[PDB]
Amino acid sequence: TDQDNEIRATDLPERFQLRSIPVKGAEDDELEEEADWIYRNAFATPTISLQESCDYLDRRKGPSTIQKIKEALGFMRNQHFEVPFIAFYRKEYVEPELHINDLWRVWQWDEKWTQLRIRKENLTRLFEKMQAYQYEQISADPDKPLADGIRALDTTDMERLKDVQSMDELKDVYNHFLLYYGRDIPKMQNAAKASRDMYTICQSAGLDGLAKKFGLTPEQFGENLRDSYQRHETEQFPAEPLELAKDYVCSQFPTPEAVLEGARYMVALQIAREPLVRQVLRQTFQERAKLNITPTKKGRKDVDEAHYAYSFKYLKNKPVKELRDDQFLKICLAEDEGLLTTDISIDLKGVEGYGNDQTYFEEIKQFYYRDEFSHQVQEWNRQRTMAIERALQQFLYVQMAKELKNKLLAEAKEYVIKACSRKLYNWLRVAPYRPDIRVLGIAFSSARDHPVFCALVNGEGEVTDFLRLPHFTKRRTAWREEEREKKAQDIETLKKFLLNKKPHVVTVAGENRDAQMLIEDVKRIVHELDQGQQLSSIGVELVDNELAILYMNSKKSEAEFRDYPPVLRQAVSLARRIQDPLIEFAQVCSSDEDILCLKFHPLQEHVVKEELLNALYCEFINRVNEVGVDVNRAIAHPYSQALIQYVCGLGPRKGTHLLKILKQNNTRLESRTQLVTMCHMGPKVFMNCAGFLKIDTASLGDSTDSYIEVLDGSRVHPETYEWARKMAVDALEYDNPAGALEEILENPERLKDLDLDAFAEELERQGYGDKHITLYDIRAELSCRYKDLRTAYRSPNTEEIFNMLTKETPETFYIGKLIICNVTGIAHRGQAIGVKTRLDNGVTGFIPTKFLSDKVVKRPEERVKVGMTVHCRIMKIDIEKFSADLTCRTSDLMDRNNEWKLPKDTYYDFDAEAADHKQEED
Amino acid sequence: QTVGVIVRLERETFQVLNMYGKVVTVRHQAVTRKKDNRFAVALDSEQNNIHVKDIVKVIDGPHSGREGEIRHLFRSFAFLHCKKLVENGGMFVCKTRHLVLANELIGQTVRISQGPYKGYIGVVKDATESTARVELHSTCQTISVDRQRLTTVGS
Amino acid sequence: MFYHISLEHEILLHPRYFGPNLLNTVKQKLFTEVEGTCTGKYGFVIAVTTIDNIGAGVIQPGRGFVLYPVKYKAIVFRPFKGEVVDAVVTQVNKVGLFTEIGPMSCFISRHSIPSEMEFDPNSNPPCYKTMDEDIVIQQDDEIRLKIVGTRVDKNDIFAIGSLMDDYLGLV
Amino acid sequence: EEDASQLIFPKEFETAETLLNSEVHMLLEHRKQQNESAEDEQELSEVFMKTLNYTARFSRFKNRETIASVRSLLLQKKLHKFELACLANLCPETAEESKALIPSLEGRFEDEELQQILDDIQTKRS
Repeated sequence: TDQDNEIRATDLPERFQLRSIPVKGAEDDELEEEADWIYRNAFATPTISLQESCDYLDRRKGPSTIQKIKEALGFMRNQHFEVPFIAFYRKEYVEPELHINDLWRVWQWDEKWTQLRIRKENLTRLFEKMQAYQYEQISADPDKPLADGIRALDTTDMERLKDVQSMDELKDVYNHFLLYYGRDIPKMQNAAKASRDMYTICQSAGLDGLAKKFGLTPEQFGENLRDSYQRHETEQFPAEPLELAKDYVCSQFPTPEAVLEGARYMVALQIAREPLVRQVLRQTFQERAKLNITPTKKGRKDVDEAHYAYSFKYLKNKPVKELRDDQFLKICLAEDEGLLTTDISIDLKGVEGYGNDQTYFEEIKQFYYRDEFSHQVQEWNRQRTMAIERALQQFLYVQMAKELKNKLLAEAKEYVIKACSRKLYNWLRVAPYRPDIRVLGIAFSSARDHPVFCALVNGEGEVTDFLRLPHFTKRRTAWREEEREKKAQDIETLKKFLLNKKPHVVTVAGENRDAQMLIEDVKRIVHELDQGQQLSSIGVELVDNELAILYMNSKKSEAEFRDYPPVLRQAVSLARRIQDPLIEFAQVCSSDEDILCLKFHPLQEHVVKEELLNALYCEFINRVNEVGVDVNRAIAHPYSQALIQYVCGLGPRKGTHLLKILKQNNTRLESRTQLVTMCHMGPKVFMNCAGFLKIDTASLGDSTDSYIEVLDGSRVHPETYEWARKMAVDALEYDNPAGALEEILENPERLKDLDLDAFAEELERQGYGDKHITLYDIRAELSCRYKDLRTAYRSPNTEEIFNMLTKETPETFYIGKLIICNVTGIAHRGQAIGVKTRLDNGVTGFIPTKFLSDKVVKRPEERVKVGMTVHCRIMKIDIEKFSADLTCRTSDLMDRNNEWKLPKDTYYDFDAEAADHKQEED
Repeated sequence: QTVGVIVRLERETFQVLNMYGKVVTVRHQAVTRKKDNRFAVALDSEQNNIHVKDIVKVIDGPHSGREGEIRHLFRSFAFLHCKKLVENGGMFVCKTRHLVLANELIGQTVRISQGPYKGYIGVVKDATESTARVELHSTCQTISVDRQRLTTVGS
Repeated sequence: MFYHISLEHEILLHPRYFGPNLLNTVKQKLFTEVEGTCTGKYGFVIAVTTIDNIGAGVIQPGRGFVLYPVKYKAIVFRPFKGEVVDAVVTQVNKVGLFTEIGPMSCFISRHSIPSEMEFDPNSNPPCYKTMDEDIVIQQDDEIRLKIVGTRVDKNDIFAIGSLMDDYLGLV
Repeated sequence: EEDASQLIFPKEFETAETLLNSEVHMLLEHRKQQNESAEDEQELSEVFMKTLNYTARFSRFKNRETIASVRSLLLQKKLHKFELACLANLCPETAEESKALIPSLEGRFEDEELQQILDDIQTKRS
């Protein structure tokens, strides 16, 4: 499509162009307002529920961050600098308050600010048009006072619209506007064009005039609520409410009581729609809201101990603040599944007699009350009480509770997305394997008859040879002779393969517990080779095969290796992953949303897909930019081309076009300047991506007749190439730039003698700003060019090994959990100590004889048989040995004392649970 | 790792329902036919034997109060069928546990060494785990003799 | 369109249920069967008011199953083509609006929407609004939609609505 | 080929009667109460739950007496069941609005009588 061509040609970051709201220049006032708004609503707004900070880059912030946010806003909106560029080459302006992730948050809230501004503009135009149309009637007949039903759309309303700081307040303003002017807008449209519900019943009947005689205006009452006292004294009227009602009695409201009912409804609706009242009540709910949960008929039997909603099956007077992590998300999911019903309220339920138990309605009843004993005052007071009662229960309680529930659910989803981002960042932060490279990836299937496939990959991840071991899964210690012979034969075949190929490291898939057996067999073979000194030490690693499985499923693996079986394909993927996790992850996760196939969070499917994908790709962009991308390597190795899209300011389209041009010219990216001279890259995109693209000058060699810049293979930006050359010259203490740079690179030890502080003052003097961080980065790059900042690879620990092989986590495998196990034998030591069982996850359970039954057991043989299935409760877990103590006592299963069941919610309504199952028993 | 049932048919794309219950689109060539397990075993909450084409109720799991007929079976998953269900073409997937109830002697030559047929010799045409059918070379008749009364005649 | 009719349905009773509560079982199975059924002829079936009668059960030769014809007055909801009906928005996006009328799910396209309403993707909740912004249609709102199209879908009719006509909108 | 534009409906609707959103909601909630009082009963369909909440939200008349009064008022007029049900469950606020909503309405009964009838409907509405 022409859109791709336009993006390719535009001199802007591809993601910036792809943004839904086009990025536009921001004036100084707009930047200041946006920065303050972003800081208030993104960093200075604590969540109502308990959410822990996800910030992991740090190895809260005060008002000082407002300036950093403003600088970031200027960089993106005006200078079109992407977040990675700002975080890597504009640190002096955003750090230390703002990191790359914080800059992403600022960019997102910049979008939110832009949309809020657009809405405010639209509502301002509507308000001005209404102000004019309403003034049209006054213009014709100024003498006639405005009817009680024609409220004044005064500057107070205009300013209230201008003071909106959130969407909720914007909606409050709009609803207030619609309550009074909603009816007349179609006439407004007709008048402007030519020149170029229960409420209306009371309006037509004239009850609005009676509604104005109740004592206070909605704004006055809202002020009274805000200040928590009688700021405005209700004005009393001589005639009784009924006496004034009979005046307004008509066919619509025949009885005075009906007239009063309509007026009360008008008062209640106006109070609910008053924006000041809405803001005050919103704060009250955000301060005193509590959550109550009651299971349905379905959940009373479905929400058992193993259910994720068992903990909060019953909730009573649980403040929303107590909710933590995705607890609200789980509660909402249970309600969506019909297991329970929720309720958000600001008054205690079933806590009668508690000190200060008066509801918010009782508390504010005196804010619209007249303290007199006269009968007329009492009647008006009753009318006021009922009016506010209706306003609150009918409108305010329902709307505010729904708003709070939405906010809590959003917070829970945000926490889940944060957890997913943390997991992806951890996976992508693993550095390439460094032997104490040639990698032999070994994969096997859970079936016994299935073979074991080994794939050998050279340093560049290209498959060179493979080995098939039909009977490698068999045990060399198996009693059967043919099985031992088959295992031995495979052992020698692998021994010769290892001897000849000499792989630097062997990675074994963590398919199941048998992976440990394969690790032992491979380690023993390597031990034999090192024992005879025929081959150097070969690293042996156990690698999770989730990514390898995804690559095996991906049709890309089929295209690359059509003849390679799935097990061999996943073996190749495992070897590539250990070689370079970032490249493997990027290649495996394509544009077809294959990333979501990975298990990031158990509830990752209940969060917004776009938010999760955006966060994950932000992690990919951050890691790709930090590590750097080699264009020549990508060209020679197509599978590594997936990093260019993640490169800052390039995206999939520009990256693909860059490869297209390079392959069309049949040349290499010899220098960064070629991105402009040859590839015709725009200056802004070049600024964004030049420092994140690496060229291996040494690999280029003498074949590149054109001038070769040594700094092109370093993080040093072309804009700071002269600074790097000056740094080298000062380091060598000359009294040429390309000679000094080469010598300092060979012997960078002289860099420490440099006084970069003075050079910083010199740059500031000549108009370059503070560059101490940049100078330090330049010196570090000169000491080591493109030093890998990823965490060094380390073998998985016992906890990780247990999780990878058993596919179990502490949340799902815990003491007291009810499980199912199959007897595999009797533990002996004639004399016996218990029953041995095997779980479906590979964990070997053990049931002591005493725990084998409620009553004394003489011989376990009659109690259990081989292959029989027994329901057991976990007592102890030994992840290191993949063992688990189990008990099958009937009393233990019953768990009358609730000793084994998981902890319940703090506000669990045990009284409600007891009554519910007692009535069920009845 | 994942097996599904085709629930919708289209000119170009396919909407195959996997064990997990979600809907994923694939092409005609990529998807390969898998044989159905006409006889498979599984497990349920009640700890009773469940077979294929058995009416069951989803009292718990992804679906609530749902009735269907099993069409395909997996170790820990099962495919249910219905005609009143608009979603997923009337086909859905639920866990088996969550679901609740709603030869070597053949061809050898044997000598009957005990009983009224002692001394007779025949060829085993079909032998059960306890009894075997011996066609007698002499009497033109096949008889059922307890396998404990047979001894294979070695050459 | 909500309606009340007297319909007839034949149910086969397995002889297992030939106990004293035979009629109770008959009515229970009738509920379980007819309730919720959507048919082309009678639209959707909302509920069953009452059972008019239980015709004499016939014993099918060669099968103990007894066929009972039962008449019963039950509520239905069969929409039509070209009738304004109340609806509840349930999700708003750029492609079109989604609304609900009891069991029937209706939707509105960018043609059925008048030329005044526009797509506002920048809107956090997608919405249809004109330059004047007089009327904004968001999720859960009540709209008056003249049905236009209908279609049986696996024994479950789904309808498409429209609001291009005058005044068809929020009120 | 059946709609409110031509009013041509099958013999089944010719014989049977129409119901309004309000009374439909009342019957459905009564049956809900009936099945709740019933014990060990099949879990009722989410579809009826959906229709129930829909009709309850769009319930124009809140009482059996109000339903009966509006029904009698509609009966008084010589109007077809389809038109009566449509106008009652839509509660048109204006005569022109009702005409626009129901094409068959215009040209059948005249404007001031229509306006009086719909005003009576509004007054009945609480």
